[PDB]
Amino acid sequence: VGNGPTFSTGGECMNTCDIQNAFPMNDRGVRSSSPFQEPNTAIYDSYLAWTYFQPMDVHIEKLPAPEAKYYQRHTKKPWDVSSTELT
Amino acid sequence: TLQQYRRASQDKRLDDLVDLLERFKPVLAREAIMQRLTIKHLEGQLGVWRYMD
Amino acid sequence: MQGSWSVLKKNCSNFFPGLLAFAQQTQEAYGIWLRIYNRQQKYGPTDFVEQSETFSPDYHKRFHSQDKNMWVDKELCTEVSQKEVARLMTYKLDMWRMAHCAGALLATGGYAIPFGLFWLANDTWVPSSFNLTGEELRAWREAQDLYRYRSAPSYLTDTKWHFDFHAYPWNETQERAWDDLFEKNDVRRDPKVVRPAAEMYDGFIKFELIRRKSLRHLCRSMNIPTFPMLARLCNGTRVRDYWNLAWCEDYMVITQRLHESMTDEELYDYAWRRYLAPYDKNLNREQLMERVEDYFEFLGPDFVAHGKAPNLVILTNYVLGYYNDPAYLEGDISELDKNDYDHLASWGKDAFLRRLEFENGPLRDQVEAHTQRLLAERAAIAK
Amino acid sequence: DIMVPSFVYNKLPVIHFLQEKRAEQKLRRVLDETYTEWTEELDQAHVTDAITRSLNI
Amino acid sequence: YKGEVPPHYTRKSSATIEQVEKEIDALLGGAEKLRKTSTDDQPMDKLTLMERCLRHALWSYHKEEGRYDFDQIGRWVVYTPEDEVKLAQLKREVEAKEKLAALRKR
Ligand SMILES: CCCCCCCCCCCCCCCCCC(=O)OC[C@H](COP(=O)([O-])OCC(O)COP(=O)([O-])OC[C@@H](COC(=O)CCCCCCCCCCCCCCCCC)OC(=O)CCCCCCCCCCCCCCCCC)OC(=O)CCCCCCCCCCCCCCCCC
Ligand SMILES: CCCCCCCCCCCCCCCCCC(=O)OC[C@H](COP(=O)([O-])OCC(O)COP(=O)([O-])OC[C@@H](COC(=O)CCCCCCCCCCCCCCCCC)OC(=O)CCCCCCCCCCCCCCCCC)OC(=O)CCCCCCCCCCCCCCCCC
Ligand SMILES: CCCCCCCCCCCCCCCCCC(=O)OC[C@H](COP(=O)([O-])OCC(O)COP(=O)([O-])OC[C@@H](COC(=O)CCCCCCCCCCCCCCCCC)OC(=O)CCCCCCCCCCCCCCCCC)OC(=O)CCCCCCCCCCCCCCCCC
Ligand SMILES: CCCCCCCCCCCCCCCCCC(=O)OC[C@H](COP(=O)([O-])OCC(O)COP(=O)([O-])OC[C@@H](COC(=O)CCCCCCCCCCCCCCCCC)OC(=O)CCCCCCCCCCCCCCCCC)OC(=O)CCCCCCCCCCCCCCCCC
Ligand SMILES: CCCCCCCCCCCCCCCCCC(=O)OC[C@H](COP(=O)([O-])OCC(O)COP(=O)([O-])OC[C@@H](COC(=O)CCCCCCCCCCCCCCCCC)OC(=O)CCCCCCCCCCCCCCCCC)OC(=O)CCCCCCCCCCCCCCCCC
Ligand SMILES: CCCCCCCCCCCCO[C@@H]1O[C@H](CO)[C@@H](O[C@H]2O[C@H](CO)[C@@H](O)[C@H](O)[C@H]2O)[C@H](O)[C@H]1O
Repeated sequence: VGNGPTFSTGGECMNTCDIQNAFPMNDRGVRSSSPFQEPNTAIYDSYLAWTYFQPMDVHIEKLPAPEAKYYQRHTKKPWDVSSTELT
Repeated sequence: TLQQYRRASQDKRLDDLVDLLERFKPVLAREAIMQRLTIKHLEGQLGVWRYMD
Repeated sequence: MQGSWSVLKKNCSNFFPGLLAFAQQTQEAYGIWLRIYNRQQKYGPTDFVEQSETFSPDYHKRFHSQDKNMWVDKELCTEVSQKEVARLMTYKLDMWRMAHCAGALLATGGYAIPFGLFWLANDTWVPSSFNLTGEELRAWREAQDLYRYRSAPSYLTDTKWHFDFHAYPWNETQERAWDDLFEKNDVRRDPKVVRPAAEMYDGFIKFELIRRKSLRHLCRSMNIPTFPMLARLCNGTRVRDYWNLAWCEDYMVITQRLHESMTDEELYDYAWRRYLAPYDKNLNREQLMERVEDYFEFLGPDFVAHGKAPNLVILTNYVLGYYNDPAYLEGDISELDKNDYDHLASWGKDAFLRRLEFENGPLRDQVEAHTQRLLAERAAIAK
Repeated sequence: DIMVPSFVYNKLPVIHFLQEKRAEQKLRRVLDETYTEWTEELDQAHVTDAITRSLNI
Repeated sequence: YKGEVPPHYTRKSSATIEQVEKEIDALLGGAEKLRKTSTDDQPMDKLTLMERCLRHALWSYHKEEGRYDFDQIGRWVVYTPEDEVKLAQLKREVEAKEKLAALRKR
């Protein structure tokens, strides 16, 4: 698996944060570091506890590609700049 | 005679069913998009800019 | 909309004819407003004529009260027609922008000329009279709609976020109304479901307590110039006057069912002045009629019965919700097959990353078991 | 460059969760409004009885 | 007994019942792998809810039209014991008519 980063956490433990409910909980009882579902989320205990997620090779049943009509929204405006372009 | 009586219900019901199908399709599209985003997230190749876009 | 040379040439060519037309419209609108003001002063309620004071409960700052300082003249049709009211409203907008420009010119002498060049290069703040043909008018309307799109979402988000962060609805119906109020224009909102939000927000905030920033956003969304904004009771007065005229015209139309007999272009303009029908949507008569009927239903029977409209803040949010287009999404789904962090592949994994992968990877259970067993053995040996 | 981006990033999860819940609520409301309309039609036995009476039987 | 023929209605869109059924089958066929069964008392999924709504509408339309296929009607429309009663009543009626026609012919 790659060395790429993931959704940022800010060095916070999601099992005790004020918005913990927004983070899904897996079978082991460890809330995810991101809105996505994570099976191998863990918690490390330094002076402060922090959540971590290790990327891994996992296969997920991929729903077939829909049509562009049902997910594309051509409401773009001259002032609008996408996050990728901004980055 | 019965067919004539049970007609407006039928046409309106058919139109409502078509509208319901068109309403459900975008939900499945969003679900597929989220599936792909999660797939890339688990691989550690997802940027927050892509997710927001 | 951004400025352009073509629009600059258009406005420069039509500058003097536009000024002459504006002067003629000024005379006509002065006559209409004289009639309306005389009628208001003669038949208006005592509180409305005397300008009753309504102070806030926290800082005791006066502001217009929707119930007292706003009055619907049910019998205005005798003296003034609907078309005259619409003309007066359009002239009010144009006169506001022209007055701001003239004030700038007077203040800065001859140094406003380059700023005037910037002004004429864009149709956002030029009067409607500067357009002498259909295409020019269409472009001007497009610019106004673009400004409305640019401004309205901020106002809606301000209102929704403040309410949701500092309060919650009382009952389920209020919850549904609040949630459905701020839906995107791509879906149709039922006014009956949405109406209770008016009472809820009246419980939260009335038009007399509207904050200055929210007022600025609203005035931006109504194509009302905001610089110099000054105190909140000036643009607030402008908004009150505009919506009072709109309510009078709406009562006239509802009572006389003028919209059914109203032609397509006039109906589109009537909806547009209510911020219901953007021109870029290319709406047909059916959609315009549906939106107008929804607006009338939202006003509610009490509007006809007593001339009392729902909370003005919620009404503005509801009408401007038609300019809250769905968030744009461009690009084929296949783009999701790419990777974002390929440039890091050359760096590989360091010792800490390798340790994390080993501990939290597929072998995590084995490592955890081994570590726990070793720790237990060491603890037992220590004891 | 630094502050507003960080706070937007902090906002993202809660907003995503709330919007998912809202979509689920919409689907639930769509489902809850579905009722099967069982209609009742005049029994043909009465029609047969009327036919017999018309025959003068 | 019924009254007046109901006022005429104009369709907003043109589409056949067969085309709608085919579109529904195509939509539900792509999610078969993703679709997961569960206990009746357990919460339902988005796919299950969509399937139930679509099939309920389709089979209500079919039963109103005259295509009395009890096997699927009892599945995609029965959610109240009332509906089971209605299915049983309709099942007896169809069989009774078939037998009556056969003997009246014989
Ligand atoms: C280059 C140019 C430079 C210019 C410099 C000059 C200053 C700037 C000029 C103007 C700039 C434009 C914007 C101005 C602000 C606009 C505010 C606004 O939106 O108002 C809307 C508002 C309209 O809304 P509305 O609904 O119609 O009515 C308001 C509601 O009542 C509202 O209802 P409410 O519920 O809010 O009611 C409360 C309301 C009630 O008030 C009002 O709204 C009523 C109107 C104001 C009344 C003010 C006078 C009060 C009585 C004064 C008595 C003095 C007696 C002294 C006797 C001395 C004897 C020796 O507010 C108050 O209570 C405030 C009262 C004022 C308190 C003043 C405290 C000062 C403390 C001083 C500390 C010490 C200073 C240093 C030491 C000095 C001594 C050594 O406008 C007004 O009411 C009046 C606006 C007037 C604008 C200012 C005009 C400027 C004229 C300048 C002439 C001189 C030029 C010199 C040039 C020099 C060379 C360059
Ligand atoms: C030469 C000296 C210069 C001194 C320095 C000046 C520096 C520049 C400052 C600005 C000056 C004014 C600029 C022209 C504005 C146009 C006239 C006007 O008021 O338009 C109506 C309009 C009124 O707005 P509104 O919100 O609808 O009014 C609400 C009221 O309830 C409305 O009441 P309503 O609901 O009952 O409706 C009434 C409406 C009903 O009528 C209609 O609907 C018919 C239309 C009437 C208005 C037509 C306006 C047309 C504007 C465009 C003109 C053409 C421009 C062409 C440009 C290109 C040229 C090549 O009729 C009115 O609009 C009447 C308004 C009241 C009269 C205000 C004028 C007072 C000053 C003039 C008399 C001065 C006497 C001096 C005596 C000296 C003794 C020693 O004006 C505005 O849009 C407001 C001005 C916006 C810019 C504000 C900038 C800050 C000002 C701060 C001033 C502070 C004091 C001064 C010291 C400053 C130190 C920093
Ligand atoms: C003939 C004509 C007919 C007759 C006349 C009629 C009357 C005409 C006048 C009235 C017109 C009114 C309407 C105007 C609309 C257009 C306004 C405008 O400008 O729009 C932006 C306009 C573009 O508008 P747009 O593209 O249409 O987009 C409009 C959108 O809707 C975007 O809209 P937005 O809303 O987003 O944009 C708004 C934006 C507007 O602002 C901007 O967009 C910024 C514009 C400047 C950007 C500059 C960027 C580039 C910088 C370059 C630096 C130098 C580079 C190196 C040069 C090397 C040269 C060798 O922000 C603001 O509104 C901020 C307002 C700030 C107010 C400031 C108030 C200060 C008060 C002070 C405190 C006082 C407190 C009280 C104290 C009391 C004490 C007693 O900007 C430009 O075109 C940029 C021009 C840049 C020029 C070159 C750089 C500067 C050159 C300076 C030369 C100096 C020479 C002398 C030097 C001497 C040295 C000794
Ligand atoms: C990385 C570095 C980059 C470079 C950085 C450069 C360094 C910057 C460092 C400092 C920056 C911050 C400074 C802040 C200062 C404090 C500001 C403050 O306290 O404001 C409170 C407060 C905030 O304003 P606001 O109304 O609440 O909302 C402001 C928003 O921006 C309104 O936004 P909105 O969205 O609500 O409305 C948007 C739209 C809405 O649309 C409209 O409103 C329609 C169009 C309106 C047109 C204007 C109407 C004006 C009517 C008359 C105003 C009263 C005049 C008073 C008498 C004259 C006094 C001079 O309005 C506009 O588009 C406004 C366009 C204005 C364009 C001009 C902007 C300045 C560009 C530079 C030009 C001057 C360069 C001079 C130096 C160089 C000389 C060689 O200010 C006011 O109440 C405004 C009073 C304005 C009085 C006139 C200006 C006085 C200042 C001196 C002028 C000197 C002129 C010299 C001419 C040339 C001589 C050679
Ligand atoms: C490049 C740099 C060049 C050099 C620059 C030099 C800079 C000097 C630094 C010192 C300046 C300090 C003052 C800053 C003013 C801006 C403050 C501000 O924006 O606050 C935002 C503040 C925050 O509001 P928010 O948080 O959104 O909402 C809170 C509330 O909901 C809001 O709700 P609300 O609006 O209902 O409540 C507010 C309202 C509520 O009340 C009302 O509505 C009633 C209005 C009553 C008006 C009473 C006027 C009385 C005048 C008497 C005159 C008698 C005649 C005398 C004739 C002979 C002598 C001349 O009351 C007022 O705000 C009005 C108060 C009285 C205004 C007096 C006129 C301005 C004086 C400015 C100079 C002060 C001394 C400076 C030196 C010392 C500095 C430490 O909003 C306001 O205050 C809005 C109104 C702003 C009006 C002032 C600005 C007008 C434009 C100025 C035009 C002249 C430009 C000259 C340029 C010179 C360039 C060199
Ligand atoms: C530089 C200043 C620029 C100012 C620009 C704006 C000017 C506006 C002028 C408006 C004039 C209206 O004219 C005025 O109307 C009012 C209201 O109908 C009349 O008012 C009359 O009827 C009312 C209502 O029954 C009575 O309360 C009042 O006692 C009586 O006089 C005045 O007799 C008339 O003179």
